[PDB]
Amino acid sequence: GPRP
Amino acid sequence: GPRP
Amino acid sequence: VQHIQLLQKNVRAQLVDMKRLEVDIDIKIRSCRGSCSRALAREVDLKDYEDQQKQLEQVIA
Amino acid sequence: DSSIRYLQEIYNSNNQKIVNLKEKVAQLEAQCQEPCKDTVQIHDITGKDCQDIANKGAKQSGLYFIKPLKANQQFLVYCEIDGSGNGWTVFQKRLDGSVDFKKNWIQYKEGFGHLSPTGTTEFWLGNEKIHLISTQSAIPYALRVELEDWNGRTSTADYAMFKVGPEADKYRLTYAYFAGGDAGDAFDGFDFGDDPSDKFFTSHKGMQFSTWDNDNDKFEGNCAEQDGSGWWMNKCHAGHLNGVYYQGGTYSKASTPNGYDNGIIWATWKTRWYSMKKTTMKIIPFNRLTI
Amino acid sequence: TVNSNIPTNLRVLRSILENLRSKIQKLESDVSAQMEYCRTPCTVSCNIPVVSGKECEEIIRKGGETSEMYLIQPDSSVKPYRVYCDMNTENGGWTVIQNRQDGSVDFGRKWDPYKQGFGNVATNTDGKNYCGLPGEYWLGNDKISQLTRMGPTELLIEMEDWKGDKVKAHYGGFTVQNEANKYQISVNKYRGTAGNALMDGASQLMGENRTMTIHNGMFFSTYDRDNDGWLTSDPRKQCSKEDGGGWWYNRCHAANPNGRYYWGGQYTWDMAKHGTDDGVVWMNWKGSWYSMRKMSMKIRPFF
Ligand SMILES: *[C@@H]1O[C@H](CO[C@@H]2O[C@@H](C)[C@@H](O)[C@@H](O)[C@@H]2O)[C@@H](O[C@@H]2O[C@H](CO)[C@@H](O)[C@H](O)[C@H]2NC(C)=O)[C@H](O)[C@H]1NC(C)=O
Ligand SMILES: [Ca+2]
Ligand SMILES: [Ca+2]
Repeated sequence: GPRP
Repeated sequence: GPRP
Repeated sequence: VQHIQLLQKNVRAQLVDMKRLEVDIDIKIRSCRGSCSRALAREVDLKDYEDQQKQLEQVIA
Repeated sequence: DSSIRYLQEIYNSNNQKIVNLKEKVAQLEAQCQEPCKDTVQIHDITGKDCQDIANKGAKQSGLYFIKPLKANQQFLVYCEIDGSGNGWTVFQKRLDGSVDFKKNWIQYKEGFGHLSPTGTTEFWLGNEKIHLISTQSAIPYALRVELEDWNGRTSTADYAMFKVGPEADKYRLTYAYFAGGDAGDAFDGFDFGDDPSDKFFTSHKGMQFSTWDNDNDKFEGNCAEQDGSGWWMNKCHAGHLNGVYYQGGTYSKASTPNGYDNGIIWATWKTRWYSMKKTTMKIIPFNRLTI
Repeated sequence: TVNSNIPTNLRVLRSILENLRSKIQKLESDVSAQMEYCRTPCTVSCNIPVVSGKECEEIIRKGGETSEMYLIQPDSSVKPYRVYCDMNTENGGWTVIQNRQDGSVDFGRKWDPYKQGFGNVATNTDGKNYCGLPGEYWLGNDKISQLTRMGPTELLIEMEDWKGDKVKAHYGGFTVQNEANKYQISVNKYRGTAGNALMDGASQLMGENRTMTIHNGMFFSTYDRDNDGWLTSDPRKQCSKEDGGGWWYNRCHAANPNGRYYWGGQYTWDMAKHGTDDGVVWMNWKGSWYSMRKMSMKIRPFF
């Protein structure tokens, strides 16, 4: 998923 | 076969 | 005496590892179905891992 | 009073058993990388036809790629090598009636069915492919028609200078003479008895290919549509190798939807109402049946 | 102390600890069984159809109207290879480049297997001499490029959940570059119901988080070859690792069709090997934590  |  | 607080930390590390291993082995078996003669027919038990983890939540609190 | 720490001993026994289990799981992963082993394999040897491949050093019968002179790209065929150096190019095969042979012009042009290394599948190679193989320079091709009934008997039919014309000529079946065989010359026609014109109107010598969507026979209606096949129809046929597969062999007029024989027939060997169990059409350069 | 009560926490501790040992023994027996089944491999007998062409599209125009394995030769320079063809779905002529339905093939492989092609193209239909049913396979990054640079090519991504619902992801233009350009993907002209995960990203993300999940214009990445848009120094912090396997990753995905196959559908972070949302994921339809039962990718000329 998204990697902030 | 043949036709009449 | 003592040396119990480390053990409840130890079994917490195993239950999160074994549940992860249960799925990992399940995914790595069904992958030999298109490689080997036959795949080992098995059913996943996630409820038993989850209920035992909830059982230790009463222990810590 | 150490009832505990004993639980740590089993915990250390568990962790050690989990560590080595992951190593065994990693070993299992390596063996589960291969795909399923396919028995069907294409041989590396290629050439003009199956005979040219047989001359190169091929021994066993199986699936091969061939590329004729005037062909755009290579295509797969089934080659029959008998060990004597003979390489037959099979373009038609019938065994069980698994493949439907009621196909259109494009399907009979390009080809339908399946090709097996063992030679146990039904197929039609395609009129365009047969034409390109047969019309190769100089040396003509010899057609061999192998027939097998339901009793176990086998009969062969040989034709010299076998040629299939281009698409512009509607793939015309042409040959010089009937070479021989116990199956008989059905492409010359057969005297059925219904009319004195039967022998003339059942001949396949110099006849164009016909499907249900492309009519090219010498009949007012459609011979290929009534019989449900793709064949070099006249008015209509004496030999019908692309016909409907009837189980058992003997079929009556009641089984036919139209009222005219449409099974795999060869009038010179069997009766009009008898379908063959096995049918094979294969071609070879005509210099191979020499010396 | 008078009432130093509970060794119940120790009795419960022992009950769970002994329960794990039985499960370790259970998993030991399951792995050891498959080690014996893998001495002999699975066998298929896929007899090649007579009709050929440059792709599953040229076959249906030549007369191949049944959904099965076909032998194609895109160019005279390249060796002919086997591919599954969809002749029934939307006029037919679809060249299957990816297929997921069961869990019979591992999709966490190196750069080489993704370059050449892995898995099973097609499996036998019972009582038939031909292979009519498709299997799980990746066609190969080398085979797909060509199959997109021969002309205008459209992409169809079909997926199914674990209760029967079907959605589609269709793209008008689809091109993948060669190995020299690290197999860079290009998608345009979206149409469907599944959600635009390749061009737009995940729907439940705002700002930069959605932007870093865009697949359009990203390079191919396997667990031995780092090519994702994730700048880091730690070797473990890669998109191909901790996720499925080889895919056009960014930071990291909005869609992961080459992911780990989870049974049932619902999976969580503790079930995942590294904690991240690996598996057959399409966020624009079900989210990050749901694995799809079926997932297929197919290509066709756009004339
Ligand atoms: C991008 O996401 C990050 C991380 O948030 C995580 O992912 C979200 C989609 C959601 O699932 C959260 O529950 C996860 O925690 C956001 O980071 C924020 O950072 C601020 C300041 O450090 C902090 O208050 C919070 O931890 C985070 N979440 C907020 C504010 O909701 C970040 O905001 C997202 N980016 C954008 C542009 O919205
Ligand atoms: Ca006519
Ligand atoms: Ca990177």
